[PDB]
Amino acid sequence: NFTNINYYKDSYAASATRQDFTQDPKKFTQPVLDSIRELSAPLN
Amino acid sequence: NFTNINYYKDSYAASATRQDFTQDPKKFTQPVLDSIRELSAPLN
Amino acid sequence: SDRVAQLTVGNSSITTQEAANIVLAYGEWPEYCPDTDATAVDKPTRPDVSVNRFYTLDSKMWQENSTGWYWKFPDVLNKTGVFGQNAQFHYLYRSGFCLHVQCNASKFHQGALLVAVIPEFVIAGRGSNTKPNEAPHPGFTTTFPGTTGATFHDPYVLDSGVPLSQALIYPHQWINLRTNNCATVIVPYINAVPFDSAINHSNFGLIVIPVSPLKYSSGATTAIPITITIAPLNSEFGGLRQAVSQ
Amino acid sequence: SDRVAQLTVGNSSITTQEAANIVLAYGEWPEYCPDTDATAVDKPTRPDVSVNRFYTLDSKMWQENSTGWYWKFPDVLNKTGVFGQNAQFHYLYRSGFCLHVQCNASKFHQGALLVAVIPEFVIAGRGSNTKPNEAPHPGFTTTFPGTTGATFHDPYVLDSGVPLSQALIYPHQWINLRTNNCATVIVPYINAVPFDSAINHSNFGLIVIPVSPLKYSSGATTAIPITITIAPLNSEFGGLRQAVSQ
Amino acid sequence: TLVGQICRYYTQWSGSLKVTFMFTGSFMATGKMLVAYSPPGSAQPANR
Amino acid sequence: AESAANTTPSSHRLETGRVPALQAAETGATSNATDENMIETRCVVNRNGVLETTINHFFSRSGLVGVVNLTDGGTDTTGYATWDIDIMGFVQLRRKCEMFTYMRFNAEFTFVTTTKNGEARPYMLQYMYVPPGAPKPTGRDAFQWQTATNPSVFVKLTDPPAQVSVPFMSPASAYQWFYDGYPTFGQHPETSNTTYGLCPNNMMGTFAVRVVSREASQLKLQTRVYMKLKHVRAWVPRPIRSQPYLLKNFPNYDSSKITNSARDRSSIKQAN
Amino acid sequence: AESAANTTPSSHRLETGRVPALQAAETGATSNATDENMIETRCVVNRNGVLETTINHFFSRSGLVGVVNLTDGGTDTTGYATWDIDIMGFVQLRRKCEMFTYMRFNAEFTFVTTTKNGEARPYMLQYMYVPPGAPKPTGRDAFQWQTATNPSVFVKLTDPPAQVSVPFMSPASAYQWFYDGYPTFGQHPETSNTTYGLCPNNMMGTFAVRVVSREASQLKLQTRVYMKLKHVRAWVPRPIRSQPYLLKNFPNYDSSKITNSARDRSSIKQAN
Amino acid sequence: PECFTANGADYRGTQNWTALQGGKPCLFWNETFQHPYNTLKYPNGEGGLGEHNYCRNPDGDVSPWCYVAEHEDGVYWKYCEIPACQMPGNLGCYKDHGNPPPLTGTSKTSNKLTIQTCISFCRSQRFKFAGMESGYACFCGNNPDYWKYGEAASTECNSVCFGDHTQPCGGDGRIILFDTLVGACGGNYSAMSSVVYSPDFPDTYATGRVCYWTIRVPGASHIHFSFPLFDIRDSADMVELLDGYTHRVLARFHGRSRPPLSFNVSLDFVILYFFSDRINQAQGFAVLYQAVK
Ligand SMILES: CCCCCCCCCCCCC/C=C/[C@H](O)[C@H](N)CO
Ligand SMILES: CCCCCCCCCCCCC/C=C/[C@H](O)[C@H](N)CO
Ligand SMILES: *[C@@H]1O[C@H](CO)[C@@H](O)[C@H](O)[C@H]1NC(C)=O
Ligand SMILES: *[C@@H]1O[C@H](CO)[C@@H](O)[C@H](O)[C@H]1NC(C)=O
Ligand SMILES: *[C@@H]1O[C@H](CO)[C@@H](O)[C@H](O)[C@H]1NC(C)=O
Repeated sequence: NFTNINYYKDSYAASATRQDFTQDPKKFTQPVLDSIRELSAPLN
Repeated sequence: NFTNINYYKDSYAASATRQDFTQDPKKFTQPVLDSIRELSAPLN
Repeated sequence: SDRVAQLTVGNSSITTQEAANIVLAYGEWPEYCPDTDATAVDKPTRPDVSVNRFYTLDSKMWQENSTGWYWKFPDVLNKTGVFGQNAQFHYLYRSGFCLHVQCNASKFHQGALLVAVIPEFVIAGRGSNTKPNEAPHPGFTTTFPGTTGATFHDPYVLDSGVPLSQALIYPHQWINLRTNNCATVIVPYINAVPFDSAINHSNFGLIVIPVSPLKYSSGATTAIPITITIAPLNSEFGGLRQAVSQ
Repeated sequence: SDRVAQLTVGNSSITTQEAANIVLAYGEWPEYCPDTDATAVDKPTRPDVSVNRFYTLDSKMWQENSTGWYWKFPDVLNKTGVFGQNAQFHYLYRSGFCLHVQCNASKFHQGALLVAVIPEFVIAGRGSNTKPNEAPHPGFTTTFPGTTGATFHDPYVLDSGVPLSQALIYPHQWINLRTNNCATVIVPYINAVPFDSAINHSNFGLIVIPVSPLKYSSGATTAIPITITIAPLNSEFGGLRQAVSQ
Repeated sequence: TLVGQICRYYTQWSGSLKVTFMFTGSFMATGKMLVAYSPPGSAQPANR
Repeated sequence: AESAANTTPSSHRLETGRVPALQAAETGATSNATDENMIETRCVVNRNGVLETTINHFFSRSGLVGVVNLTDGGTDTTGYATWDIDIMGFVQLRRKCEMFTYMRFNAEFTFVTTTKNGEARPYMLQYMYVPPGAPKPTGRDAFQWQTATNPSVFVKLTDPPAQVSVPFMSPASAYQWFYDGYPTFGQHPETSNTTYGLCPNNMMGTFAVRVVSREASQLKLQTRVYMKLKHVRAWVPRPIRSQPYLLKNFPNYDSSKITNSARDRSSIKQAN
Repeated sequence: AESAANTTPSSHRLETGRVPALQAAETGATSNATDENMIETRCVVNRNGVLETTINHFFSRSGLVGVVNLTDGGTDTTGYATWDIDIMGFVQLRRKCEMFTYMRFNAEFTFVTTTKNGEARPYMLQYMYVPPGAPKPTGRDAFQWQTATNPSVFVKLTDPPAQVSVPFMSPASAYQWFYDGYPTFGQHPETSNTTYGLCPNNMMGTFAVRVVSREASQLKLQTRVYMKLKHVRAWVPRPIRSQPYLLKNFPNYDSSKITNSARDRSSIKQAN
Repeated sequence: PECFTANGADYRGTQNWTALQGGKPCLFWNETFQHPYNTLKYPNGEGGLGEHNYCRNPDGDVSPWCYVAEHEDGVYWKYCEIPACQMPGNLGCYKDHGNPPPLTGTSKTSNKLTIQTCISFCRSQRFKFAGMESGYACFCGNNPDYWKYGEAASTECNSVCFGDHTQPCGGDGRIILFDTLVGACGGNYSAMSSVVYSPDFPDTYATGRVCYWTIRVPGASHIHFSFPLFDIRDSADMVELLDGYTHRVLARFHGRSRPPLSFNVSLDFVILYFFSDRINQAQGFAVLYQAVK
């Protein structure tokens, strides 16, 4: 099982590299400045 | 990524070897004996 | 201590009584261009007191049969003040924006507004013709409305073929007349190029669409204006030359 | 290594072959306004790349019966480029200036020019009437000539009642056609107030007066132009508002 | 020029260029010239 | 994270002050109320994978991109067959790619060529990529087909389909499918703004193809372009289009005859 | 250096003595005035690559070199088809190679053979390289086609194109495309100096090809030679020719009917 | 001559095919209820719409076009290549390959490039033939060898211009030819039978145009006139025909006057005069004349 081997001098001619599991969801779900707590009223 | 491997006894039958980044431009741009400074008059 | 806020940029201030939390678009603050991402060689100018301030546009009367209004933001401040003058003389431009939309009413009015920003908000022509010479295309006053603004014809499709329902992925805020009377969005510079001309390219555009219609009983006030204030945060200009209008 | 010089301000450069030493007016360099001497509270803007550059005016043909020309320097760059646009939008202004006057000829021409600056160069009316309603006063095109310039009527008295002979106390330079072909003066900000409007107040003004007349033999060139280049060093602007022309 | 043909062999270029003028008149002839570069935008400038 | 999310054991609450189900939607944020702050849940160790939902596994599909006809007649012949490289010709990959504003990727173009009636006769073809700025070949025996300082592929019809890899070659830092501006300065008209939305940062040259022979070959070929995206990065997610496409470089839709995003029901007080 | 050049932050100067913009051109040197000794620049970290502009990446292109016809008739037959190995037959690679005075490289000759109407029938060909001094084959059934102590390649038409590697075999230390002299001694005429510029250090033998069969084969083949330069070194750069070529071994041009290096304009005081 | 406009807007022909050699038949203009151009929508002409299948131009396109039958392969409309549809002054379209151009002369590029701006650019430098391609080009020249690259079809060179959107400015790699005498302001005409256009004929005529067209024939008996195209929406600008022997006016036609299509006059020194105004401009004239010896 080895698909990280390239056959040319150029790097864009390879296959899919190591997968990245990064998942930042808070930049779309809570784009607010005051961090709203989980157990609180959002407005006071 | 390995293209430095030759398959014959002769050396001219290989591919492009390691690239040389040498760039001497002063043998065409300033072919003069008295080294002209950057902040000076070229003739006095 | 959360419903009150005073935003101060330059020599202007915005006080509030009924406010939600401020929205920071994509979690990124608008800053200056770093040397790693920049590509121009000439040094850019930064007034930082003369163009970074709250500019107030006109007010639009929110009626009952209203569809909605929209704007091209690097093109609305293209002629108003030191910012517009400084943008006409320069070729390059890069800044963020701070927004504030005012809409107040009594405790006997009902309604809701959806104010959001759309990067690269492209206006689509309206028609069913596929021939190249008669295919409808929007005019210049429709693509770039200027400081006045433009109205929607089919606000259900955002005048672009994309449904209004799915437009909640954008940096948005609601104006519910029973909860708040203002909405605030801070958006950074969003583009695939470091600098760009602020005359023939609008980065994003505000849109205000009343989802719930304005309703009231006979006897209350009938003039409900829609006021918008914009602060061009962290402005940069490059390529000084003759001033061009459009 | 003294007769050659290359001045670089912004994206402009001035090379020279026949030059004298550069003149620094009153031994003071033009710098920014310190906090001790300043009086305004708002933060001033400093482009430093878009207004600080060499602006070249028109050329004037030096004839044999020429008297001389003069200029109001905070009023010549009042409409040309990013500097003029930035000065129309602002109320306050403070900068120094770098000058360069080009006048070349052959080794068979003779003549001399006196280029100098006069702080608060007030134009005087010409007449012998003392009644208040008929006393002659100079027009607006005479007091502020604009980017074009104005000519002298009595250059022996500098058009102000002060003799040209005693005008050597000012920061001056000579253009002798057998010695050099250019003159360079660097003048700082000279005023009794920290900031000032660059529209209704000129701080100083250049004057060029041929003391020795232009002479040549029949057969040489006859068109001798007078070219001037100005660099607004260390510019500051304050009080951003609507743009006014004059 | 040679730089023009080399840029003609390729399709995309970057970096700054240099234009060098040279006066080949008489020794007694003098004068001043203004060489001005203008960034993109409008057409050729009309006046100085 | 290789799994989705585990669930914490919960219980009931009888107390005042804590309101996790009153998340305000006027603030523009998404409700962060979990199941543990609600109806009593249990302890579940979830091991469902999230690898397939990534962007590199979502854009790793070829799809049809272009269809190029080559008649090569005897009396009404042209010889060559150019094809402007654009992705907006077929609405499947266009709908899959126009859900983002800025993208950056590589390509794995593949060319499947068949005959009119369908037959693999051993005819050698020449696939030429003309970059933007290079002259286009005019004729099956032109000067441009020498392919000096120009990449080209020689393959037959009986051979497997050709497949090359294409790097990121836009002069900007990323591609864009929505350009809110104009390509050049000047006065823009009010009648027909046919240049609005045009982005010069997407013109990837022209693709040409001919038949390598001497006299002629009375055969009508039909090439298909399959482009596999790889090493893709996307920015600024955009909603998916709900209207049918009408043009290639313009997102025009029908003013009348509008298509609703959801089909109609019998009544609102009815689930079926 | 893997990048081009970085820019130092600059500022304004107000002082006498330093003149960086007065570089004299009478000395024969190039002006070394940078941007930092001029208009105020900024700090830019340039990471644009210079790898593509090297000589080995500039001469790594095949291009067309030779076209050899082989009729192989029945009544006006010849059988063989020789081709003098020279690069001056097609002006593209000639224009790309005559911008230097002395070069030294290797070759990657490739042979693409097609029929008159265009068809790959399984006919085996024999490509023979005849070094300078060896006898040339005269006939499709000659004695020289034995290829004893002589390299040759056997390949069919249905096979992929053949490709061999060729070393540097000039008796001098490098090639030359411009020879300012005469090949031999003696009195040289004034009427027609047809031997001027001839360099015996470039005659790389002759290339022959036939059809391996017994009786005949009524087919007109047409071979194409594609030579890829590799391991190339160039000396003494020469300007690029601006006149159209007229002959192969002579840089003759038209005395009248001269081609200007730049096209004409409306006026000198006009940029467009 | 059948077309006196640069886009064939007025072409009342009998062409019911798209091309004469290698063409498909056109559909009738009354059996086209699917498309927004039919006789159920436009009665009493409106570009020419009856019970025929002729190649008309009702939408203000760059060329006349008909409805072809859709063969489930996209195109449902094709341009008609009419051989007898060319304004006098249009030489045709030709191919453009490379550095040796068909027109060896000055070149000019602009974002507002119509037919008359390029004609005026080539005319203000005394060139004989104009030329444009791909919408942004203006190739001048005086060489007679402009067919060095071959003749292209008329439907191939229908790329729209950038300044105007009703004119064909050549095409990608295909240059369209025009002589510089069209749309000029006066000229010594000595041909047997030619056409005289108004100033700025492909555009609308400018404000304040006044010129003198002179026609001399070395020995003609009497001259014949015609008025193919005439469109004036005002009564201040007007055309005149004068004789220069004793300097008297023959006939004065304006917007409120319908000129006769043909008449003879026993003169040989006719001069044309056109006094324009600065209020209303719609279109010019295409006066064709004929001298019988
Ligand atoms: C040797 C033949 C190769 C054939 C493929 C051509 C190579 C160049 C392909 C560039 C890849 C561009 C992918 C899409 C680019 C732009 O977004 C589209 N033109 C606009 O939709
Ligand atoms: C087995 C068949 C091989 C066919 C190729 C022949 C091998 C010898 C090739 C020598 C390479 C020479 C390249 C050019 C040499 C001289 O510069 C030219 N003749 C003059 O332009
Ligand atoms: C075209 O019109 C002519 C009229 O003479 C008629 O004979 C012919 O059949 C028509 N062709 C088609 C295809 O309608
Ligand atoms: C259209 O007109 C033609 C000619 O008069 C006629 O034959 C045909 O039936 C008409 N079609 C319809 C739908 O009326
Ligand atoms: C004018 O004379 C010609 C004779 O050459 C005749 O053909 C023409 O019809 C005449 N015109 C009128 C209006 O009668």
